[PDB]
Amino acid sequence: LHKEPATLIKAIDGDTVKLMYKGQPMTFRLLLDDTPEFNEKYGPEASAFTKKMVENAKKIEVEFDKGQRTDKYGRGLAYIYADGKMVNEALVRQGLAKVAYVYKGNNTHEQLLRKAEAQAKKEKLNIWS
Ligand SMILES: Cc1cn([C@H]2C[C@H](OP(=O)(O)O)[C@@H](COP(=O)(O)O)O2)c(=O)[nH]c1=O
Ligand SMILES: [Ca+2]
Repeated sequence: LHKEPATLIKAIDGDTVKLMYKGQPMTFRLLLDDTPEFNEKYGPEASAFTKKMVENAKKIEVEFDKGQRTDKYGRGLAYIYADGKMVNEALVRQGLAKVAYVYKGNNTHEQLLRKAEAQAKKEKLNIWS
């Protein structure tokens, strides 16, 4: 896979963010994550964690996987990096997202994320407390 440039337009919630990609505004949904909705437990914390990660970054990048690049709602489906750190992985490692929505072709980082989930669960972090 390859990392491509983007810039932050606005944080939205734990697993969606609005970025400018190839000069166009797009909402991205983070591959392989399911954060709780803002109105659910750990929802606000997940939104806050992603917001801090993308707002503080000097450089955002998006990385598409091998499969579909947009979902049925027109959201971009990618791995998002903030100063080289993958937000998709970080949310899982901190117990603020579950690994979810693992569809064939878009699962390059599946094993990396499941290893993070196992550690978050062992630590009884957040969702796993
Ligand atoms: C993460 C992701 C979600 N989706 C679709 C499936 C779900 O459809 P439904 O809306 O019919 O439940 C929805 C979940 O996203 P959210 O967790 O943002 O609600 O987005 C994909 O199709 N591909 C994906 O990789
Ligand atoms: Ca969600």
